[PDB]
Amino acid sequence: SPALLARVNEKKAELENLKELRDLSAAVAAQMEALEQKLSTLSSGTEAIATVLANWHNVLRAISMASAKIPPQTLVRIP
Amino acid sequence: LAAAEASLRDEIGPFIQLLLDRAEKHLDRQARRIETLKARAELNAGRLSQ
Repeated sequence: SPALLARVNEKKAELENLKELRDLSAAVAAQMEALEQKLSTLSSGTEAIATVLANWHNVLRAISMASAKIPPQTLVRIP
Repeated sequence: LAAAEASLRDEIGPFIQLLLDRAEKHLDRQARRIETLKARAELNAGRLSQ
């Protein structure tokens, strides 16, 4: 009986530890959600610079087509 | 568009033959219309004389 009183005290300490672990795991997952948001923002910035490469790539090809002229209308696209 | 339409439309080269046939048939159609117009004119002249 008194030994079992000490046993339940051990279990009390264990439960306190477990509660802290549970709280920490919840906080961990919360941080993962926040992390995912920031990573999405990063990818957005990368997409922006991909747009920049699209600009210069079209520039280069447009010039090369004019530069490679070795033997029209004005219809273009103006968003 | 110069070289672009050149290569593209040259590959379209078989399609355009039908367009040529269209224009030729349009000419033949109005030619038969001219024949009918001549028939009407001569009809008016002969009937008025009668």
